[PDB]
Amino acid sequence: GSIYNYNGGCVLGMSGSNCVAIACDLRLGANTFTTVSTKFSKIFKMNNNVYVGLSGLATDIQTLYEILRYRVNLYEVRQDAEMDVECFANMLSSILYSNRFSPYFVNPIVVGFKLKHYKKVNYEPYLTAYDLIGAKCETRDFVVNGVTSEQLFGMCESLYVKDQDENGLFETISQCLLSALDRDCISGWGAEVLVLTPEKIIKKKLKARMD
Amino acid sequence: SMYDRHLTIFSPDGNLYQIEYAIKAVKNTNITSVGVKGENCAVIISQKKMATQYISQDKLLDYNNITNIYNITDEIGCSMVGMPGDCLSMVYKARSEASEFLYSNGYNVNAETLCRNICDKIQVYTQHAYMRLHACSGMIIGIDENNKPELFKFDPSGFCAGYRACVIGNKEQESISVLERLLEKRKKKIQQETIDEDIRNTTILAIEALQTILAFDLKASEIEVAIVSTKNRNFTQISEKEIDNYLTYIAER
Amino acid sequence: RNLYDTDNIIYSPEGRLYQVEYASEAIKQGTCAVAIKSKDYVVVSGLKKCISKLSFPQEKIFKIDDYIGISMSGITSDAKVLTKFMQNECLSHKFLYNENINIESLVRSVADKYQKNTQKSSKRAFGVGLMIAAYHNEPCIFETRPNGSYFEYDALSFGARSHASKTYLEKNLHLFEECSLEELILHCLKALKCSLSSESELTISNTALAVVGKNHPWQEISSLQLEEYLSKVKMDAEQ
Amino acid sequence: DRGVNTFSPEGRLFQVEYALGAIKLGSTAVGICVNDGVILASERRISSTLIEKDSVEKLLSIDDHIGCAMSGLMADARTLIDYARVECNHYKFIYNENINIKSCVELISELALDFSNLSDKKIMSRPFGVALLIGGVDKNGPCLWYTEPSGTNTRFSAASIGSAQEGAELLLQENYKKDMTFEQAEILALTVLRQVMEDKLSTSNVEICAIKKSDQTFYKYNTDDISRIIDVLPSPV
Amino acid sequence: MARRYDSRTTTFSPEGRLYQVEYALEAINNASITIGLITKDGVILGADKVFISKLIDKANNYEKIYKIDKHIFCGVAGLNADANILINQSRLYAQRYLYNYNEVQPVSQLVVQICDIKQSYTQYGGLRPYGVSFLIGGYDTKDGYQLYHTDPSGNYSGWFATAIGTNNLTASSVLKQEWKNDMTLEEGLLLALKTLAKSTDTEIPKSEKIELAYLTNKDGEVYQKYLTEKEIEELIKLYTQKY
Amino acid sequence: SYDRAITVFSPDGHLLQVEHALEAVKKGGCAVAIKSSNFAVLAVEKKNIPKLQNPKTTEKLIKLDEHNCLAFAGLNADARVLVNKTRLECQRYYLNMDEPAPVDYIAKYVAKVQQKFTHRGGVRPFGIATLIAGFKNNKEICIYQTEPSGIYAAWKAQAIGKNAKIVQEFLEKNYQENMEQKDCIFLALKAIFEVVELSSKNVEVALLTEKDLTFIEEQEINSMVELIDQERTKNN
Amino acid sequence: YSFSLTTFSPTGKLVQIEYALNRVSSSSPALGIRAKNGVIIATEKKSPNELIEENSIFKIQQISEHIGIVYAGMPGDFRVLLKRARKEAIRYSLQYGSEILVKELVKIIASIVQEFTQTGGVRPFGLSLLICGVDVYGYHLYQIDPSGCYFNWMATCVGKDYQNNMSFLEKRYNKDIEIEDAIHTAILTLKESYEGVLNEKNIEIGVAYDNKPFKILTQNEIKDYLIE
Amino acid sequence: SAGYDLSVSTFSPDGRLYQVEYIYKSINNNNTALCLECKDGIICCCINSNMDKNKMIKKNSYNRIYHVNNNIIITYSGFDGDARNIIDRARSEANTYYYNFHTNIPLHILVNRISLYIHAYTLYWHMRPFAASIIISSFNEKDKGDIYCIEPNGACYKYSGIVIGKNKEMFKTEIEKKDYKDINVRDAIEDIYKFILTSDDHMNKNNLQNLVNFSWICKESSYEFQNIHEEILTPALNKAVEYIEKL
Amino acid sequence: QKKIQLFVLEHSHYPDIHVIDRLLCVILYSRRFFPYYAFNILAGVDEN
Repeated sequence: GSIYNYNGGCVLGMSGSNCVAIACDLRLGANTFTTVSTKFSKIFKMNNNVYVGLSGLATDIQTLYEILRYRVNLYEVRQDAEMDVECFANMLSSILYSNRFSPYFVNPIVVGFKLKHYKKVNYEPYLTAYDLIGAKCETRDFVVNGVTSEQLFGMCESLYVKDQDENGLFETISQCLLSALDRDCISGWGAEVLVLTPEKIIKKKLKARMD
Repeated sequence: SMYDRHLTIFSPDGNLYQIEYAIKAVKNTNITSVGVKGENCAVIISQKKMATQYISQDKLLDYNNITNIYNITDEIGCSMVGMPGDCLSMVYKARSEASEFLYSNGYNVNAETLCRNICDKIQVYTQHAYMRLHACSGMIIGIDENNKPELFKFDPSGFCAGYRACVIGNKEQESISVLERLLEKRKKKIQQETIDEDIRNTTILAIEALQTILAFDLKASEIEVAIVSTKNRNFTQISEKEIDNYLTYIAER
Repeated sequence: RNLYDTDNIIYSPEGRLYQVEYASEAIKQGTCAVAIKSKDYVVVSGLKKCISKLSFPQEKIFKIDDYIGISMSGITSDAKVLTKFMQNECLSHKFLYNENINIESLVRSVADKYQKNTQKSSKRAFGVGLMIAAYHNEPCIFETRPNGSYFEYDALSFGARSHASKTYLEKNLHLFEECSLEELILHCLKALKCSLSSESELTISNTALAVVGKNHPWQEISSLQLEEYLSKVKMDAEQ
Repeated sequence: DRGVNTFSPEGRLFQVEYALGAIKLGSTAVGICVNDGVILASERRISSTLIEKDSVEKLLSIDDHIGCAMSGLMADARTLIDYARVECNHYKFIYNENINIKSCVELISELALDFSNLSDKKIMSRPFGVALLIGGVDKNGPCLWYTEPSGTNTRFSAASIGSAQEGAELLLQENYKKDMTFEQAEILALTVLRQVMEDKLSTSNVEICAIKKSDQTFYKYNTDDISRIIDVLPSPV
Repeated sequence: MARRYDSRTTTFSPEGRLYQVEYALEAINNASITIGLITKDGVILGADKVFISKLIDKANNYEKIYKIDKHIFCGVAGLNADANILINQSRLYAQRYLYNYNEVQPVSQLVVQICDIKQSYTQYGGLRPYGVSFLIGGYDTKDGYQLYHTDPSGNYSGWFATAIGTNNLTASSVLKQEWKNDMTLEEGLLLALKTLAKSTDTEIPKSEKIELAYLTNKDGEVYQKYLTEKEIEELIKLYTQKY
Repeated sequence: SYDRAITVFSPDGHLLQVEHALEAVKKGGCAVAIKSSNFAVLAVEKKNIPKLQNPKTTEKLIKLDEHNCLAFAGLNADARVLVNKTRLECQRYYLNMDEPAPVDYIAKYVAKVQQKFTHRGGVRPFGIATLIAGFKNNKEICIYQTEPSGIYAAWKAQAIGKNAKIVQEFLEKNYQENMEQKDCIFLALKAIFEVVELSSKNVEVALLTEKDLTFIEEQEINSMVELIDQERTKNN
Repeated sequence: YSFSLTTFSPTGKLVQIEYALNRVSSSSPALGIRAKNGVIIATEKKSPNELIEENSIFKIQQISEHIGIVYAGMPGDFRVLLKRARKEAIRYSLQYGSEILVKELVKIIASIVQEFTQTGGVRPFGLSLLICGVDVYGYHLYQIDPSGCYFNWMATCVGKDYQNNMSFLEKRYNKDIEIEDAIHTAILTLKESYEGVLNEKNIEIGVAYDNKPFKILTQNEIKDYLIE
Repeated sequence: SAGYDLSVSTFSPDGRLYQVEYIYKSINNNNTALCLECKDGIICCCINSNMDKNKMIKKNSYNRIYHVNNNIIITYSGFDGDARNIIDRARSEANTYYYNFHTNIPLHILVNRISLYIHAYTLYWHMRPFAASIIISSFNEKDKGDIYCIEPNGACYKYSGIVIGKNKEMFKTEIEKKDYKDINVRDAIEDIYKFILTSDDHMNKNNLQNLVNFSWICKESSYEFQNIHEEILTPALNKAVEYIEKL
Repeated sequence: QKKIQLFVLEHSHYPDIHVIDRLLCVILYSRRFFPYYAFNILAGVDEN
């Protein structure tokens, strides 16, 4: 717990009607109370339909991201195809458990699209959350992780609305993240929100508190 | 190359001559074994004869110790023919494999799986140059979890198969014909048998098959008969008195 | 046979190991060493090899332990390896058990060291034969051969043109058991001389001589004592 | 055809015999041991005028009290000399005294026969094909030792190595005396080198080194000493 | 004595060469033709497909040109299995560099690593060499567009336009006579078709026997395109009009 | 693993593998290195297919560290592996001693590696001969030559590769101590073109000074080549 | 020590791989056909004698659900490679939660086969493999040669008289055939190759169609298909 | 033959191992070793006739009979080093069995393990097979006697009397003339001396006492390994010598 | 004692107290991280 408090940070993920959203706080901390950066993004793109939000110790976040990028790139170059979101989620679970007795201090979420072929292709929102040793929670509405987990859980339980367009989804996720961050000492200093749609990605920086 | 017949590498025709030479070495022992399968029993009959080799049969040799039949487990048995050292080595490998299977899986291996694992071990000998081939061909009998008799045969080339009746010996085509004739005769009879009658008939069939294949009268002391059945799943040898009774019955009928 | 002496793991159709036989052939090319024993003492004498006029004669007999010494015939590098092995074995036994090692067990371990090298194609037999003279409750002479065999002798001689020494020993064997130390030393020197060609002579420079006995730790005979003994040998040979 | 560990029907190792054939060539060196010290002299077969003389030295220092002359394959000789330097340094470290020349020679021989693999580790694959003349002063006084690829070590009062080994040996045998002084030893060494040299003996085609009993310190003669000895030399006869 | 069976692959010959490497080069030169060239718009890699049967799945099936990374791709001439091994290794190397440095590996560095593997095989051990030669094209911001040729010995060299495989002399002559320092992608593709036709000893190329790919750097991203049959046929129609 | 003795003694006392490595070196290209008061000049022969090969890629004249440079003749892949080993050893020496590795140390290391490869089982000799130019710990310029056998020697001017004997004879005839930079470059170019076709694109020249290794410009090489051509035409 | 037993010849060939191919071409025939909605693999499994048990011999095997394998060559090599393929499939499943892709499995097995043409002290595998499968990317039929090269086939035959069988198959194969047509064509090809008369006891068939699990046809189903 | 006999890991076109056949020749050319099961024990003898020309060997110092647990005789015919290696392995197996189970290893288990150990060296192309034939025997009151002979190819067979080495055919013929299951070891010593004198032409009445090793496990020795004392051997030697001199 | 006897056998002379001191120092520092629980006085007379 102290190791997570060292840096802080929080990630959130929500689903709408034919869209998903992944949000994060932009702070980098030190000694649990010193802010050294305000542009430390915690959302990483694996491919067009897969994003991972990593919160926790910053060094472990960077290490896990490098490992995941390595694995995804090798898989995709070998198969000549984009990696499936479920396959990436299972691979992340197995990688996290491979360090079971000396784990990475990272609490990740996976947000993306599952592609189903029939002619056209159906995009299904996909959300999973993890604990540091790869225990996986597959969800249809929202996933949270980080030191702000309780606040995010409360906000999402109270405010999440099913089957929202991209605009309503963005408003809901931004409000949840901002209200949850306003109650955390070691999280905040800016919020980054990505809204995924099958044809485009909207990246927004929120006017947030910086105290 | 100059060593396509010395090593287990392909010859220009695609052959591996060392495997054929190992099969010929097994064939040269002049030991014959016959395995037969019944409805609820399986029998293996062999010769209590010393495999032909550099040494000959001495007068002071203990002839009870001469045997080509072994217990792999309490319920699985085998008959091994070939170079005696290779046969002992194969028997020990099979025993260790069965014990490892039992410990790892919490239940006893069956004859099919044992034979397939043995052949998987043999394939490495066939594929690696630095090892010699084991000149050993084996029959394995047991009873599976569904209470059916299983009879499997493996050869030096790493080939295994299940048989209704098999024979290791010098001449195999005529032996196959003999076994086919005997099995057809058994199938011609249509009334169902008891377990004891099936056991007795399978044992008689094996003894008669060996007598026909060897073309000379067999003495009870020069042959060994082992059986497994649903009534007694333990792979057990039958006594010389019982063998002599069967031989007298075959002669008198 | 040219077809079976290439490698050391191949038997000839006669069941022979030609590589080991050649390792043994290396022994016959060395200088002559003779060891004899009385009821109390082992005397080991040997001919030191002098390469040329300006060269010092080479060592022939070495000390393994307080009451153990050896002579060698064959490849000096092999002899050195075996000598180091034996010295370390004796010292380690003294360290572990605070007592002298059993000479039979030491010789058995050396023979096992010989044998282990004749079973792999990546190795070769030692081209050296060893003569081990020791006192462990009694005098003992052992001979270890390249093929892994060791024998115990009452008198032994190997090296080049050592059959003359063997003839002398076979003639005088019955005398050695009850001989005194001086008589035994004289007999050993006489056998060495028998091996020696007439043109060559036994001098203090080309002769090595050592004694090990009941209360006589392995010791090389001094130059003065050796000169006295050689003078006695020549004197009594004159008669 | 054969492995490196093959015995010939005469009881010899083919690779050792071939290395013995190898050691026969190279620049000629002589070594003389007298009561007052040991002197090693060598000819320098300077390849051309563009070679830096200092970069080629047939006389090396194994220790502060041990000098060596090499013949055969120069790369193998340098490898052997480096091994000997390392081992003499380690001996000095663990015993706080100067190693004996005999012990140094024994270590060199042990390395030389390393390819046999008689004890199980081994790194060398073949003999060295190098002949050495190792001289020095220990507690027993000056000594001069000869090592050959076969692993056999001999001790000489006077010795030679190189291409003119036989002629140098004959001259040394017929001109060496036990009770010579150091000046006579130097004169004899340079006389033998002059006799067996192809070129005219000078202060640039010969290198000399000495370990004297008094100082027990390896000393490389320079042009001054070499020239003074050359002047002292009697006219060739 | 197992040494009687050893063929001593990693051993010099009296003339100071390696017979195994020479034989691997003979196999490569017997292999089918693979050409490559550099335009101002990208690197073009073409290959001739060796006919096996018309029952081969010809859709989405490139067997002589492979992608090593988003900015590196290669053409193969030699043994396909050896090539597959080396290609998997090169992909691992590029991903390892990205893992270590957070940047994409330069093409020269990747070539050096794979060639080092080949050289190690020719020098150490007692295994045979790799019977494959590579035309590795790529782009990076240090050296721009690059094209390298690697052989079994581990030797490699940079080129502006080259050909490997069977009848590479004719392709090299065509490229020498026609290639220009500044060419557009379409011009380079037409030249690639011309040299492929010349090497194959034909006038009208058949799209069923041609593999074409190009790696370009546009709008800040490196993009690789492996032309399909229809696109190659459009190119062949253009080439027919031109000549 | 594989530990067969690839390099063994021949009946006459030779190492045939080492002789074959020398033959590969002789089949390699030509390189010359001349030493001056406080700088060195290294020229090397280029072999490029015009208009299709990239001249810059192939590099026979390389830099090991901030003060040592190398030229080689023989097998390019062996040269590359050896040079990478040598660069690693340069940095290892710097890490272990807090000082740059001097030229004599680097040459000794290269020679030791080549000897090791002639004397280890399961490997074959490097088919490479090298010229290493650098500075000693007393800031003194030095040139070393190393051969496949592992024997090294310091030189004032040396040529390796194909027809090395002719170039060495020319150097012995035309070498002077303490030349200026332009005269030394002219001597190197004349020596290399004693056996290489006279053309500015057939050669690559570098000048090593304490500051750095600077490659001579193509226009200067063209002017020197034209001067050499004028002299040859005048003589014949 | 370990040294390569497969080495380049002066003409640049690997005669050991050529001889393994000779063994495969002398072995019994197998074929595979990719239909419009499935893929079948058939093989000619003859009984050398009346005492052997046909059910004990397994030529068409199931690597995993939706992936089957048949071989032409040496049964011991086939069993080793089949165990390795099953282990690789479950490794992929343990890693990625889903079933292995046919292309990925083929590449892995091909690399394993390649290793035995280059490593020391071993001979190359003496069989050709036909791997049929279904995944999200469609229906796949791959061949793996003893060299370790793999080929993507619409329809193929390996083993004896594979050239004549291939010509016969190509003369009557089109990409739009159904599973029933593909099975009929497979049986026709096997019957044409076989000298004598075919029956359900001589042939074995495996099917993977319509995203259904891989199935090995029983004697009764093969007899039904052979009625015609 | 024809290049097929240069390695132990290659069969000839007729399925034979010529290296093992050559090892058999080597063993047959070596010294004689016999074991005989009697009514009250087993008696083992070794005739070292090859050393009749070594007149300086210490008397009776060369022995080819050893024991494993003090109740198992083990002798050999072949190379001394190889036999010593195999005997060391047998002792190692006995020690491991006692460590594991706190009882002495059964004779048939030990014989099987030694057979496997010997057979393992006939499988690879870089090891030299053992050139030795081993005799392992024991005796107790309940089970009487058990004798096994292990050949260099790893084949172990059970006997009531066995002879290996030189002259083994003549020795077997002489042994088979009588049933020793109803004779005592003390009476069998005289018969064995007679057999040696008649069979081995290199053995005379003078060198019998220094070229013959005699051990036994019998009721007299408490069913534990014991070398036969000269006080018991000399009268039998004299009786055999005088009888053969009579005829 | 074992080291000194081995030294005598190898280098053919008895070490003096200074050589023995250095030898003991090496022996003692070899176990530097699990030292011998022993305080020792080495007494002797040297060549002078």
